[PDB]
Amino acid sequence: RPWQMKDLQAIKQEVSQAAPGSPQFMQTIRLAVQQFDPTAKDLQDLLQYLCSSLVASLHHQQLDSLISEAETRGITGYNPLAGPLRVQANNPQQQGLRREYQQLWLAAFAALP
Amino acid sequence: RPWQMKDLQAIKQEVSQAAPGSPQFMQTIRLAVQQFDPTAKDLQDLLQYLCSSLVASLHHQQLDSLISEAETRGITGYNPLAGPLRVQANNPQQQGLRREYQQLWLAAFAALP
Amino acid sequence: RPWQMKDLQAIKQEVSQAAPGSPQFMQTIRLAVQQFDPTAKDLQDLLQYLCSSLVASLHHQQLDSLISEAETRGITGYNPLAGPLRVQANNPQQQGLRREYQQLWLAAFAALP
Repeated sequence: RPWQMKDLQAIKQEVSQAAPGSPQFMQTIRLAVQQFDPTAKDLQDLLQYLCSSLVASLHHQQLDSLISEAETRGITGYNPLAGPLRVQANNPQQQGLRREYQQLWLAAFAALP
Repeated sequence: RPWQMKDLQAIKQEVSQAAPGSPQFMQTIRLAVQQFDPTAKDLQDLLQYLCSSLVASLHHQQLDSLISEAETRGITGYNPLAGPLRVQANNPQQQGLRREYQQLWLAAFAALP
Repeated sequence: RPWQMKDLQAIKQEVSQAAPGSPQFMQTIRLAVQQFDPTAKDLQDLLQYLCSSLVASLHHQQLDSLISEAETRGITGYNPLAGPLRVQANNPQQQGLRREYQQLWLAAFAALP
């Protein structure tokens, strides 16, 4: 049951004033993601929806660095021989992957300033 | 039948102006808690959405003290050999613990100002 | 079809300007009660939601007076061998008791001033 249009518009409107990485932005986005459990595809939809392309690029760089760090350290069930981290997360049989991807996404978003 | 994004958005918006623990906030939060019948996990999510980390920490300490006294006295449904009240309240077959957790939560949050 | 968050939040939204006993307050309360046909549980929830604790206490004094008067006089389907009207209105198969309780509720609210 991925978010429809109205859910995403409520999400966008509530955070009009707050700048990326602010506590309010992070709070609301954390609620949304932890309520809907969206795969990487849908998180990309949301990120391209809310902020500009510059913020998306910054987030992508930060998320790539975080993926490298937390994948060399180790992940509970990351089998990197069966596809990249993004693809495994989007599989609906890899709940752990979805959870870790969501946490990495949120950390990268919070790590702008 | 857990709450959805719209319910949380309405709960936060209706009480944006008021202060934590004000009679208005207490009315709305008590109604939500008594209506949706949530466990500890959902209550933690709601608190993270509503108030900042400072208010979250203060409520955490106050609720720790309240749960401390309550379950140190001894409660009808609490069996300390299975886990902390935060975990028993998350099992849907322990509604007594869930209601006690809800009431300790609301009282603790009301005791802030 | 017991009311959710949205219904009660509306009710309080349009019962915010007026004061208890005023024509608007009673209009809205009577409409809601006549529509959802709520028992004593939901009625007490609605009252705790709407007004301060002082007004709720006053209303309950008036309601106890009305209920005592009616039980002395006699109710069509009230059988005191099982429990008070207070508890007889929670059973879904006692529509008469529930509607009588709703009417005493509305009267006691209308007679506050």
